[PDB]
Amino acid sequence: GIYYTPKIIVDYIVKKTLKNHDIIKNPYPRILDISCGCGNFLLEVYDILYDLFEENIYELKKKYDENYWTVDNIHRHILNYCIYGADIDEKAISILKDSLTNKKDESDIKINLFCCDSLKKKWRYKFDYIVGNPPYIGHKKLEKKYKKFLLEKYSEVYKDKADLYFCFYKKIIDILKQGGIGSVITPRYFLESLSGKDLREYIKSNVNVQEIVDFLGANIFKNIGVSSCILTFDKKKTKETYIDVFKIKNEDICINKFETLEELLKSSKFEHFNINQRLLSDEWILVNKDDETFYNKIQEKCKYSLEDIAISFQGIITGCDKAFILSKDDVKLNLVDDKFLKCWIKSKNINKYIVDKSEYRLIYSNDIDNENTNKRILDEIIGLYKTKLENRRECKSGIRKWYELQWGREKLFFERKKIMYPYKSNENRFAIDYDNNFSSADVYSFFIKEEYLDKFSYEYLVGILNSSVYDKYFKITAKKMSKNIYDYYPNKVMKIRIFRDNNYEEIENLSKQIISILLNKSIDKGKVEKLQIKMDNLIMDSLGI
DNA sequence: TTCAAAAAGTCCCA
DNA sequence: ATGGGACTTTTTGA
Ligand SMILES: OC[C@H]1O[C@@H](n2cnc3c(NCCc4ccccc4)ncnc32)[C@H](O)[C@@H]1O
Ligand SMILES: [K+]
Ligand SMILES: [K+]
Repeated sequence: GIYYTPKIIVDYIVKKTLKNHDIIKNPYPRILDISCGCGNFLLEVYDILYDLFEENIYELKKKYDENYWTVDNIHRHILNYCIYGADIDEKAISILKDSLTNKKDESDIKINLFCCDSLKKKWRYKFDYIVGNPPYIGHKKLEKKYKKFLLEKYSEVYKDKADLYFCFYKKIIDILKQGGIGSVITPRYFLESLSGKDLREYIKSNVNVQEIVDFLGANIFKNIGVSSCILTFDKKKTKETYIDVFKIKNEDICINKFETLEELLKSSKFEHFNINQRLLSDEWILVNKDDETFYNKIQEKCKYSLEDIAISFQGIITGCDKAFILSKDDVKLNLVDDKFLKCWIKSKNINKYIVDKSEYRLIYSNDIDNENTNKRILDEIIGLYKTKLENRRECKSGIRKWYELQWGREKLFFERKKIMYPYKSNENRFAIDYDNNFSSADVYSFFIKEEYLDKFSYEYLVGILNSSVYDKYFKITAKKMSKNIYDYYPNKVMKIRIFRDNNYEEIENLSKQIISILLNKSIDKGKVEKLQIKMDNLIMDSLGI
């Protein structure tokens, strides 16, 4: 329940907020961490503040009460007026209280530490500086009773499949003083995700974003499966609204290459570019000028989107795959009439242009009429998981029978020629499915609308969609999930724009040559690459890049 | 009635 | 033991 931020990142975040504080003008800054834990950030804040006061102690002594401003009084002053923390964990607060006390009895020094829920606490005043690492909890792992509170009181940033850390962004922004500075490390996903749309709008319209450090898929928290970014923002009145963006170039680097994070940011391991906050739409397209030019050329030249021409759908969700998915060689399939059996593939079965042969079968149990006619299937296959099946939401409410698929969709959508792609991948992998393949939600499908069949063929679409141009084009705005993994979900895949011009026939012909080679017995994988290079050239010519 | 989003992923191995 | 690679379920709000 407690996560330790790497020291190099803590120091960078504390420096980002305090390095230019004018302690002579304001010797009473309020610095807050609302998920302080054991004080990873606040103990560093103490050290930075102590040097700031000690370095200017005689100037403060002359300007203000000369009896109050002594070196011996710095410790008490910092704890009384400067450092604030909050955390839900009582033990963590107790440890941090001891650590702050031991930085140096008399009249006991009051320490501004609150054991509370920071999202419910009535905050009695605003703060100059806010730093830290909020909790990340998604829609599956968040308690449903608590979600009702968030859906009611944090509706500006929290809806649907949003995350708990969205609300910490809102709370931090709301209690930041005018002219104050906030700097936090959170997951990166809100920068592109559909769930983060309202959160992005709230940030854009209430603070100036000074800086975004985007580590992409790099592993910042050891043994933790999350991807991180650092956001620095302020509430200063300024006419300029440009964001510094530092995007890592190599996801494999060790974060401790130099003594400081800023050395790494200035190095060749990162790229830097600027983004005008006023030009942010509901989506934040954070790319350099070359990629922006590349992206805008494709957007302006393409007159159609996939959503215009195609029908998208998520795959089957059985609710318990072990109950319904069997190996095609499993002897228990002899109990199942073939009318109930469907071919079943996983995301790893999707290559560019074609799907591997299926190794698994789905029992489409929705077509089982009653429990008496097919008792052996129920007793010997599906019923082996009956307890877990009955715990599915729609079974408890009586919507589904215990042996039915939870979301069986429409068979007719799958039993047709269609394009399939994995939901998470390192590259564009769009394949024509010829074999009426079914799949779980790790594979998405679409088919072309009837009225667009004379303009776009399946063979033409997989040709451009698998090209190097469209791989780079999709990843410009794609949701980066982990190292070498992007989400390929319809909320972004169906926004891909496509074109139709004089190169259509040759692109389509090259695609059919590739498909014909890939479907042979002795695949000339080499020839396919050459044909792909030729198609990439045609596509680059068509789009004027 | 029934869609589609969601990595403090999950699991294994050298 | 850890860090890195292959691979991806079903719960959930709307
Ligand atoms: O690294 C994460 C750190 O953040 C702390 N923390 C977690 N949730 C907190 C919170 N409100 C949400 C309560 C909450 C959380 C989950 C479910 C229901 C309610 N208010 C303050 N601090 C919090 C953890 O102690 C840890 O030290
Ligand atoms: K004085
Ligand atoms: K990561």
